Amino acid sequence: EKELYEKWMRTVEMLKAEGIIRSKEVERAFLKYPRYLSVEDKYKKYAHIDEPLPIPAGQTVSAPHMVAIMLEIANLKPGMNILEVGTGSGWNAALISEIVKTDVYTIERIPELVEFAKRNLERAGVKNVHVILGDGSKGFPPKAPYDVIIVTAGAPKIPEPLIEQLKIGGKLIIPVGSYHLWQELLEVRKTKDGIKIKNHGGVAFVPLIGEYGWK
Ligand SMILES: Nc1ncnc2c1ncn2[C@@H]1O[C@H](CO)[C@@H](O)[C@H]1O
Ligand code: NA
Repeated sequence: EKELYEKWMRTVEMLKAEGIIRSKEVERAFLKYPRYLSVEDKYKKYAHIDEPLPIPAGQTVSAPHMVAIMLEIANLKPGMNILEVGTGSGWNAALISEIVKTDVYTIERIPELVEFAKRNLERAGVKNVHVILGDGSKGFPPKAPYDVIIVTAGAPKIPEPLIEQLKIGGKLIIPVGSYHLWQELLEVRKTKDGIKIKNHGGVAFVPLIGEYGWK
């Protein structure tokens, strides 16, 4: 326990020292919710290593540095209305909730993972994260519009529904690529002057499967 946390603290210090974690907000979220709380027992021993890890149903939880990079790009603030597409283990959602101090909506298409995430969240005492079973490539109309939409699965293109559901001045962070498993991390800003896109380099995420994702 405290041992796992000590290794985690070292990982957070490393991410901070190397300029990956750049804000006190993201630093605080990482320190409150260590990744070991979101993986199966057999992988907890590796939760501090900056590498992706497997989770149930053939999916994965991203490497700590990638989760940090995406949260920093999001420039999250308390009170924001955030939608995460691809709950997985629930780790990222927990982190987001610690930063925005309010209800966070996250969508997962695999029933087994919806259960897995809910259990992890409950065990960690999280209450503001709301896990919904469904096809997140269609976003989540009930609580739109969103300040930021963070997609943790790779798409073949930018899903229109996610753009429609963004507040003006908001942004969509999503991996887009012509390969199911190898993508480019895009920061899609919905500005008063139109869509502005910043490419943040190559990444490797599981595919976003759905009506507006991969078949
Ligand atoms: N259309 C989708 N909606 C919600 N979650 C999805 C979708 N496609 C893939 N995922 C999920 O993305 C998660 C990645 O963090 C995986 O657990 C995967 O099942
Ligand atoms: Na996660």
